[PDB]
Amino acid sequence: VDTNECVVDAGKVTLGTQQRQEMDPRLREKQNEIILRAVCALLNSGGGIIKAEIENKGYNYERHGVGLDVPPIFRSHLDKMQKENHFLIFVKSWNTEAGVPLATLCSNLYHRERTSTDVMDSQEALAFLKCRTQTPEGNINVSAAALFDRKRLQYLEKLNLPESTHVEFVMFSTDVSHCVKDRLPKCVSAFANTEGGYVFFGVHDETCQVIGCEKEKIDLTSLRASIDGCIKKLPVHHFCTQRPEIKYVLNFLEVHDKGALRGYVCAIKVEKFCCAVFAKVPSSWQVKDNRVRQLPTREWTAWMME
Ligand code: NA
Ligand SMILES: [Zn+2]
Repeated sequence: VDTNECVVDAGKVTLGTQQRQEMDPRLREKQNEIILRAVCALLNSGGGIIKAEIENKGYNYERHGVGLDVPPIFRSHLDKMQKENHFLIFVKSWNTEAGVPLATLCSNLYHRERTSTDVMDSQEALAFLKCRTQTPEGNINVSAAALFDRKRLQYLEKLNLPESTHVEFVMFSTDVSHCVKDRLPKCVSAFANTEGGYVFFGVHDETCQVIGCEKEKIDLTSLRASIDGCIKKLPVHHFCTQRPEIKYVLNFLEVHDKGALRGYVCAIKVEKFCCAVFAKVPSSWQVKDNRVRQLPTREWTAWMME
């Protein structure tokens, strides 16, 4: 995202509700993300102008609409204009809007309530950080503990353990390495930032039935390694002196059917964390040295703490 009085060039974009509906999805998402990062940078850099070349001929803003997906909190800071094949976005300074020091596309601080794991919005993130910085408790879920260390389950058995603040069920995807790399950071962030809990990979959430990953698609010792590497890779911010690593425990449960081993469930208990666990670096941006730049976790947190 090039900078060029702060003018940000977002490149070529397709415009219009219908036109963006029908366009290539990966390109649609890429353009929307370029625009949003440019918006976030300018909100955090005193405002500016985004310019973009409209690539679909015959585009007319008043009849066709825009078709970009923008967080509603950001919309009050934006104006938009079409001038022939060019599109302009007027971005006004964030200016401590909503009591949050800076604009953020995604805090990447997850939390869990009942059966739902969700990312914290900026105000939730701020309240969470303020609580964790000011701090200075029994079994988390014994039914889940009993399930966690079992050696074997029956294919398609329905578990009596329900999902809850402390229990999440997640399906494996076909590429289990991508499954863990994409989903586990959110689960670990959420459990560490909430009350701790257990995630069972290979259990279908809507039915609570044991599925497992086919044994031919799993190498146990390397999956255990990759889970450890995923968790060690998670950004954290401490307000404490001891600064412990995230604590977790992993067990592989065998899934049997018709008297043969068929697959595995991956059970992970994540302890409640002293401070903050991020699924990945917060998605917050600024203009710096004539470039759109993501804030490091430490800088984002420091700005958040005022
Ligand atoms: Na156990
Ligand atoms: Zn800590």
